[PDB]
Amino acid sequence: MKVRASVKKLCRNCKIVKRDGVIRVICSAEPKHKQRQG
Amino acid sequence: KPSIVAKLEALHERHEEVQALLGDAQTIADQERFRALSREYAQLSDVSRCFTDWQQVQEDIETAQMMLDDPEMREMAQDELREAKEKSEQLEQQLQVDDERNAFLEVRAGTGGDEAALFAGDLFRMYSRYAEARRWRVEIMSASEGEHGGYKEIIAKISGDGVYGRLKFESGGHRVQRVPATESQGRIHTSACTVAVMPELPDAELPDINPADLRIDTFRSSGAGGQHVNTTDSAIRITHLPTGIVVECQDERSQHKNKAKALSVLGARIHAAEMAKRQQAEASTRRNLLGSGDRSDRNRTYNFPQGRVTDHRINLTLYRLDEVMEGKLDMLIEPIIQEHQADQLAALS
Amino acid sequence: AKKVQAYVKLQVAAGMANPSPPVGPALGQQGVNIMEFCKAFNAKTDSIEKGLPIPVVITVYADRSFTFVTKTPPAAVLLKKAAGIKSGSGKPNKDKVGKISRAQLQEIAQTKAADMTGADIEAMTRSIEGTARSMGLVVED
RNA sequence: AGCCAGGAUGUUGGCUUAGAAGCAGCCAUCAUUUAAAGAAAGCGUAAUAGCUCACUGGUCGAGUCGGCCUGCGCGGAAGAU
Ligand SMILES: [Mg+2]
Ligand SMILES: [Mg+2]
Ligand SMILES: [Mg+2]
Ligand SMILES: [Zn+2]
Repeated sequence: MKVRASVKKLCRNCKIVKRDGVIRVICSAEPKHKQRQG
Repeated sequence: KPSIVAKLEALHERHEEVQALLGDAQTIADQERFRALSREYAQLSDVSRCFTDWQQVQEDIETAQMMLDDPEMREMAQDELREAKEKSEQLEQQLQVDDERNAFLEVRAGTGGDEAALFAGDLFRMYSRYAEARRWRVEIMSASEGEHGGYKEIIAKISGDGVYGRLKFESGGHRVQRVPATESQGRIHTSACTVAVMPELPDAELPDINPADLRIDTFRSSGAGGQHVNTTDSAIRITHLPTGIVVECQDERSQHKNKAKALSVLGARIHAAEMAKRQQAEASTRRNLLGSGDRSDRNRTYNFPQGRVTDHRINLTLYRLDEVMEGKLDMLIEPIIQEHQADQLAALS
Repeated sequence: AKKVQAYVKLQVAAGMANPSPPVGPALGQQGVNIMEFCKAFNAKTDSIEKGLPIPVVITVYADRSFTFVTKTPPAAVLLKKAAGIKSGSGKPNKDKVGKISRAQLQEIAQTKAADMTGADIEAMTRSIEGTARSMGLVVED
């Protein structure tokens, strides 16, 4: 997990999901692409 | 071909062992050996096709021999002459398959005294003529004259193409045997001169004052300052992490001034520590290139009474001293390279 | 039909066995023998010419016995001795590599008309010249 | 958007280099069969291979797809009795 003030899509598998009032990125291909806004 | 023929003949089988190791599948799991084979594919397929041409010439030589009763001498005479010509052409074209920059030529007097200075002047004139008949520029960086004749020590800078590739074999000592000009009797005397050849290098001096690798401490100073000096951080200390050089300053009452001048001192005294290293490196290199001119360690001898010049590295003597002293020393430096390069391809193991 | 298993068409001109990297480790990683190409592969090379770059199927099993079927030389190397140019482009618009007559290509297309797909023979001309334009080959009117 | 099917042909290209083949970097970016398919957008080889996408056919079957201007909110947001 990488925590940064600007989460963005990096590949074509990345998805934007808002869980519990937090915006975060997850993709099913590259585990290095998961990130949350903080 | 003294041994390059033997070098290739021993290595000609390696030109097939590389192919053998190509198709074994035991050198394919790794990469280094296969890379070596691919780079050394049998005499480099361009030169390999050249070798096929030479073998066609050799096969043409092989025929037209088993018949008699004909005055046939001239055609196979010219045929074998052409074969030798193309053989030497193959030699040079596969020997062609770095350090080609300006040079510093330094020559000084060895044993002999004034006669050594005279011979140094003559030798420098020879090199200057060889350079001027090459479209090269020679400039006298420094001179120390020799009282009667030439120079105690002349150092000049030669600018051109491939200068160091041709002049790098002139280092060492040169011996001269002749009747000197500073001699009342007719006695023959032996003297020596010492010659060094150097390349030129970039001399960047990067001020690594990059603060990403500095450790800085601020603290109180010591002395007579009353109540202000106690409660203030007016002393600075900077350590440069890559080199371990430490400098501190507390001379003034202002932290900013101390930091500025301490940083300046750090820069100066980190630049000196590199200039000294470069100086000692170049001095050491000059020392082991120069030798100690004492007419016992030498590379070539000039006998004026016999008009002969001999080279002891390759054991080659010639009777063309006058043409050499007028600046046609090319015939001396061609064979040496011929030997020297012949070892560069051999040292691949 | 069995699809590609262990064979990729890649090797130098058919002229001889030439036990070089293009042939040795082309099969060395897959098996068989390097020297075998002088008898079976080169049986038909005496028919055509010495120095024709053609790709040959190198189907090899785990049995280390291989069968080979060739094809026509690729159009790039095909129109080299027929065009007199040994080099090729890479800057075919800044300059050009030579000249070629339009009539010189269709009379060799029937060699490749069997293994190339198209409505008729004349259709093969357009495919080559479009490729030929990439080599800087200027059509001679 | 899903769900089935296809997703083709001479570049083993000179151009660089040992090896570069759509996918390392220098140019060009045509043509054929076709309903479609890029002389290659992505993953993947020392080099091949191999793996997706575009695009095109069948079921489904009612809506669906992105910019512009604006109101109020979300994160970015850590200190000492
Ligand atoms: Mg939770
Ligand atoms: Mg005082
Ligand atoms: Mg806010
Ligand atoms: Zn992703």
